Amino acid sequence: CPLMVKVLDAVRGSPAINVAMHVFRKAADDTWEPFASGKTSESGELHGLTTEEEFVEGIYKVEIDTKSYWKALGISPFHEHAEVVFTANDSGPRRYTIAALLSPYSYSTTAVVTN
Amino acid sequence: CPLMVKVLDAVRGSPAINVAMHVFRKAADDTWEPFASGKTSESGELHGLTTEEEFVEGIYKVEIDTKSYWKALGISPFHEHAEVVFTANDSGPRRYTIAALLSPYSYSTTAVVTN
Ligand SMILES: CCc1oc2ccccc2c1C(=O)c1cc(Br)c(O)c(Br)c1
Ligand SMILES: CCc1oc2ccccc2c1C(=O)c1cc(Br)c(O)c(Br)c1
Ligand SMILES: [Ca+2]
Repeated sequence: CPLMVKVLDAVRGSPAINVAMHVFRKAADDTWEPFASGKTSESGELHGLTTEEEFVEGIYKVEIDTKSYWKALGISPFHEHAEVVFTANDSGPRRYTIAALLSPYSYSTTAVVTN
Repeated sequence: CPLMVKVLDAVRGSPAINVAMHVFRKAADDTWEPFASGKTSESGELHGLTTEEEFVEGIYKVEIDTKSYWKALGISPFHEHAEVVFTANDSGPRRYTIAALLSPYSYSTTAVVTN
């Protein structure tokens, strides 16, 4: 699992379940092409997005549909979504966890990059 | 001042000075039209991006160039930028402060909306 995404809810103190997201890779045309997608599990985690062979260096964007998450709960959000844009670099072995912590008017994201 | 952006550095405990950012507005054809741009001052704040008449209803994106900020300090950060996308003024004019707190592998954004 070269890339995993985990989403947490700071209002309810729980995993953010059934959160949809799409992952894009930047194309030579400087356009965003779909690469992978899914919805978070009951643990708030989305595994199996890609494979080691498929996850090459480049610029990736994870677009998390936070607005639909807050709407299903009845809570009025600020953001249309949460975009996380980063460069994947293949110098030495690296596995990536992208995490997002969600509030209606705030979000935090961090990367946990391990060998 | 209907839209202000404040950026802080969580490594140094200081305002994030001279941080560039670009604001875009979603056009009718679903493309991002340039709206305004600027750099944070010595207080980490960017004022004067727009006016009440220019800042109409719509979907806006703030793209903060955190990568150039970190690289100028000798740090290789994870993210290409910190983006904030939100609907503005849908229930009438509001004043928006967009704040971002920056670390090399993490950022947070929040919005303070007043009427
Ligand atoms: C931006 C997402 C985020 O917000 C936080 C606030 C306090 C502490 C950790 C985090 C955090 C994480 O990165 C995080 C990452 C992993 Br992996 C976890 O298993 C758990 Br749990 C939390
Ligand atoms: C994501 C930006 C952010 O991160 C935080 C972490 C702890 C406390 C406040 C913040 C915070 C702010 O919103 C913030 C907003 C204003 Br306005 C400020 O003048 C100051 Br200073 C900080
Ligand atoms: Ca790789």
